[PDB]
Amino acid sequence: TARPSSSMADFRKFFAKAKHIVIISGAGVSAESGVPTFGYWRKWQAQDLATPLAFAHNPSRVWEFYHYRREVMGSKEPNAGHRAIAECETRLGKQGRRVVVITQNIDELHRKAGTKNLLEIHGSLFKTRCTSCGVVAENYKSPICPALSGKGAPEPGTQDASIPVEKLPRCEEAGCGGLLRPHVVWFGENLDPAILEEVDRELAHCDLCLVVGTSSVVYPAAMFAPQVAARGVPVAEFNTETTPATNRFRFHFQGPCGTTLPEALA
Amino acid sequence: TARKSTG
Ligand SMILES: [Zn+2]
Repeated sequence: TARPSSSMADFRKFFAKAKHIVIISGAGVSAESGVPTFGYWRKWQAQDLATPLAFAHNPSRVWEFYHYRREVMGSKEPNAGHRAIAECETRLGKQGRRVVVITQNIDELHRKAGTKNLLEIHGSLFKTRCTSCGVVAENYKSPICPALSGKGAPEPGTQDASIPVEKLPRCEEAGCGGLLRPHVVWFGENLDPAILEEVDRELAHCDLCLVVGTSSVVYPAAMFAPQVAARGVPVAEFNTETTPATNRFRFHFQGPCGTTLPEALA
Repeated sequence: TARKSTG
């Protein structure tokens, strides 16, 4: 029994031999890009809005929330942390070594940094799914629909837009007309089974794991690193604090991931 | 286990 290590040299020793590296990322890695984690939007946190019940009973409020985040995000750029992860992958790929990013984030900032082996387990801010036809589609339009123009203001006290359901984003496929929702996995919903099998495949065979800027309170993502760790495979935690999963782990590196990751992945 | 939860 002992506190987790704070030794960068010890971690780097493993990093040089690792052939299969898994990087699990949460909101923290993008909060360093000026990305608002949720952390309040008006009077609510993300867990109260990222729910099919919220959407069923006030879809306009939910769409305002997601509209705000889409518009804010578009003009955000990848940071040193995202970059270090991307460049690490690219460099190791030429050595025949695999680096894979499993992200709880829906901001696609890993995609913008150039990450190739990316598992977006909660979907994307910039994808829609039709609640009628089920079709999934990319959508970076600003604003996603006319009625949301100038809406989504985040200040407590801001009045609900109360957009009629017909004027929320609607499907344009084969004249469907169905109500669109964010293609994001919400609390109470299942992650994509196909994505989960791929996640399991990487976890079951990696020889090094990094869990990066995640609170590890969202399930089942929170169980990913401990699973790797329970194989005895070393796990390194990069955060501005400790987590409920921390003491399972080998290392804890305190501080911004923009500082600690470029060093660790050099 | 596939269920997204806070708990
Ligand atoms: Zn449709």
